[PDB]
Amino acid sequence: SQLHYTVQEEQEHGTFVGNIAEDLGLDITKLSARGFQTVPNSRTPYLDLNLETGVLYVNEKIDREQICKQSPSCVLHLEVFLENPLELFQVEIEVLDINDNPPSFPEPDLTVEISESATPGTRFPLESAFDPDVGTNSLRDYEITPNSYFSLDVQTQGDGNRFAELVLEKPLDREQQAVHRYVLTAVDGGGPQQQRTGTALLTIRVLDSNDNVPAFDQPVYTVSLPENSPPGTLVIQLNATDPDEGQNGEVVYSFSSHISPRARELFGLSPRTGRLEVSGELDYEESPVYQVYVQAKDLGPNAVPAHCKVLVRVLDANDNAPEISFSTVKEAVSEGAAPGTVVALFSVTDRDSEENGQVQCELLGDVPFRLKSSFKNYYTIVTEAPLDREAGDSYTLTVVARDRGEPALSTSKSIQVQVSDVNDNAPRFSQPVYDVYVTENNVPGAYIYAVSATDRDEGANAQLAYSILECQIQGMSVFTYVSINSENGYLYALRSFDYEQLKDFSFQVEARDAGSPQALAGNATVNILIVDQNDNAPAIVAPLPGRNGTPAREVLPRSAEPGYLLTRVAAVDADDGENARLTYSIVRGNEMNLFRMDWRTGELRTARRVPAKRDPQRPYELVIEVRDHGQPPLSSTATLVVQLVD
Ligand SMILES: *[C@@H]1O[C@H](CO)[C@@H](O[C@@H]2O[C@H](CO)[C@@H](O[C@@H]3O[C@H](CO)[C@@H](O)[C@H](O)[C@@H]3O)[C@H](O)[C@H]2NC(C)=O)[C@H](O)[C@H]1NC(C)=O
Ligand SMILES: *[C@@H]1O[C@H](CO)[C@@H](O[C@@H]2O[C@H](CO)[C@@H](O)[C@H](O)[C@H]2NC(C)=O)[C@H](O)[C@H]1NC(C)=O
Ligand SMILES: *[C@H]1O[C@H](CO)[C@@H](O)[C@H](O)[C@@H]1O
Ligand SMILES: *[C@H]1O[C@H](CO)[C@@H](O)[C@H](O)[C@@H]1O
Ligand SMILES: *[C@H]1O[C@H](CO)[C@@H](O)[C@H](O)[C@@H]1O
Ligand SMILES: [Ca+2]
Ligand SMILES: [Ca+2]
Ligand SMILES: [Ca+2]
Ligand SMILES: [Ca+2]
Ligand SMILES: [Ca+2]
Ligand SMILES: [Ca+2]
Ligand SMILES: [Ca+2]
Ligand SMILES: [Ca+2]
Ligand SMILES: [Ca+2]
Ligand SMILES: [Ca+2]
Ligand SMILES: [Ca+2]
Ligand SMILES: [Ca+2]
Ligand SMILES: [Ca+2]
Ligand SMILES: [Ca+2]
Ligand SMILES: [Ca+2]
Ligand SMILES: [Cl-]
Ligand code: NA
Repeated sequence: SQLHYTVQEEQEHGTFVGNIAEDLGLDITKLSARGFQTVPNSRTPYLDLNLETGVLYVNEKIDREQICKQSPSCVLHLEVFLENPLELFQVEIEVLDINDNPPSFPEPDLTVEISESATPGTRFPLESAFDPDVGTNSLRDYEITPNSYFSLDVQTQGDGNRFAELVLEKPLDREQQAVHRYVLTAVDGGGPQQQRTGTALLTIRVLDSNDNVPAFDQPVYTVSLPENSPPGTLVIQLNATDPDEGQNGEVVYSFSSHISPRARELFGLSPRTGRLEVSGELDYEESPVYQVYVQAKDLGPNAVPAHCKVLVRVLDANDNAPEISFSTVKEAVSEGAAPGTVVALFSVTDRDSEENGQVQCELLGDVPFRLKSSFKNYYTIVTEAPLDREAGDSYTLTVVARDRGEPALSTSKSIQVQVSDVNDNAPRFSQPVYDVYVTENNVPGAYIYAVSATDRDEGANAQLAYSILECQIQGMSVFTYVSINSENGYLYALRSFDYEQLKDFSFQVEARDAGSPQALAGNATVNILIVDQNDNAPAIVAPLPGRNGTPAREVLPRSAEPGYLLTRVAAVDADDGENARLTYSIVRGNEMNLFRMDWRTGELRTARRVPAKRDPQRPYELVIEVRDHGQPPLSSTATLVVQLVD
């Protein structure tokens, strides 16, 4: 027949399986005679048959998962036989499955990826666990640690196969939590029959998507910089936040097309740092404030640009020095132009602003001009005090304009004002009065003297012409004696002067200047004094001579003594001084010192008596010399007759 038994797996060595002999009705000891034996090819290492008793034992521990591997039916087929008579028997030992194996996952560490943009209700398949046992001891269910985000959907397909699924219950946000960690378990149907459990650690990667745009913490930024800030100066460090992952979170900055081209020139913006710096010259005088239209953009797909605006206020700095500009200037200023006469006009500018653009002026020199201002920054240069061309030839006026910044800026400009001349000085003569000494009987048409004169003014106003002012001299005109060279001022004699008739005269000589508005002139006086010269000869006036060129006869008494006075000779000279001094002498007529005559007087007196002489026929006859003491010395002589009457 069919012999049947049932036994569990993993039974101990020696476990009772079944008594073949008893189930077949053959007594214990008759078995040995009949050749009770196991067919050789049907022997299994798992079963050992005791030939003496007919009882089956487990010989090697049976592992159902090793012999059948998930087969629904696990039967071991053995065969036994007896001899005389021959009897063959099939023996089926059905192996039963026990829950000695838990379910297991091929990957104990599992990772599934989900976009943070996943719609709830979406399902995400999962690794199926494997339980090598069969039937009620195989895979029974999946469990996930309780959470809000995911649930488990277990589906059975018939086929006794149970595989799992994830169910997203709520929307994910990678920006809040990008990694989720849950425990995944699978349990079998073991209910010591008890349940076994398997595990897989579950990790959700949350995928990113460009669901955030770059964000400026302000829509408008305002920064103030000083003008002339050096290129490279930090304007502002812009910042557009994007918490996304990777390129979706990388931001790049640029200028929006709204920006003015000028600001594009003057500003540079590093597209990756967002640093906005100066790349030109900030000229407050060109514009005081600039608009920078910036846009940021993330490098993810479907990128949407963000915007912002930086307003740069330029601070004014003192970088423009004042400029001076004369409207009109004149160099022609008269000396007699009263104080207040205008000489020049000018205006000042400073293209700065605020206190940097205010200008104050000073005139340099401590000179006879003042600055006057009606409207500020419009000026006049005027005369302070009266001018004197004779004291000031020209002038150099330098104006200095200086602004009210720090550092202050100053400019200077010079104009030269030439002092014009007026005929306001009268000529003066080298001397108030001159002394001219002229020889008697001089040369007519001769240079006798020279006069000088000087005038302080300029050119014509000091060009001199000389004159002899008309007067009267010896009953007629003064031009009869002297003429003046109207250019040189020379005094010339025109006639030979006779000291005896005229000896001195005086004329007022004049010098006029070439004055066009009003001629000016001065005068002086010249005294012509006349040297006397011995041109008159002396002549005797006493004693009076005879009729017709006949000597004077003065009687000497021969009866007379030494020192006896005869008479005195008097002469005359029309000259003056040593030219009319008079001395007297005798050359011939005296005999051995018989007579004597005085140097100055001309007195004849006897030196000695008349020895050896008594009224001789031939009387004595002297010759007397009258002389003056000038050069040339002139003389005149006379004859005397001394007759002897006692
Ligand atoms: C540009 O913008 C970014 C983002 O706004 C600024 O990042 C700032 O960075 C500091 C320093 O890393 C952050 O402080 C951090 O705090 C955490 C505490 O959670 C700490 O773990 C870190 O060690 C660090 O101390 C700060 O939160 C963050 N600021 C903001 C508003 O998020 C960056 O500073 C900006 N740069 C410029 C030049 O503007
Ligand atoms: C020659 O020059 C003298 C010096 O300038 C003249 O003297 C002046 O004469 C005026 C005319 O009356 C007087 O008012 C002034 O007081 C005089 N000046 C001085 C300094 O005393 C003089 O008049 C001139 N001669 C002539 C003929 O005109
Ligand atoms: C398998 O084992 C786990 C404990 O590790 C249980 O939670 C489960 O019910 C089954 O007994
Ligand atoms: C898998 O393993 C975990 C521990 O990692 C158990 O807690 C669970 O019951 C299953 O046996
Ligand atoms: C008068 O005459 C005498 C001579 O008689 C001269 O010597 C003198 O020089 C003057 O002419
Ligand atoms: Ca087993
Ligand atoms: Ca088993
Ligand atoms: Ca199992
Ligand atoms: Ca998000
Ligand atoms: Ca994102
Ligand atoms: Ca982004
Ligand atoms: Ca400037
Ligand atoms: Ca300026
Ligand atoms: Ca200035
Ligand atoms: Ca003058
Ligand atoms: Ca003058
Ligand atoms: Ca003059
Ligand atoms: Ca004479
Ligand atoms: Ca004379
Ligand atoms: Ca004489
Ligand atoms: Cl004369
Ligand atoms: Na849930």
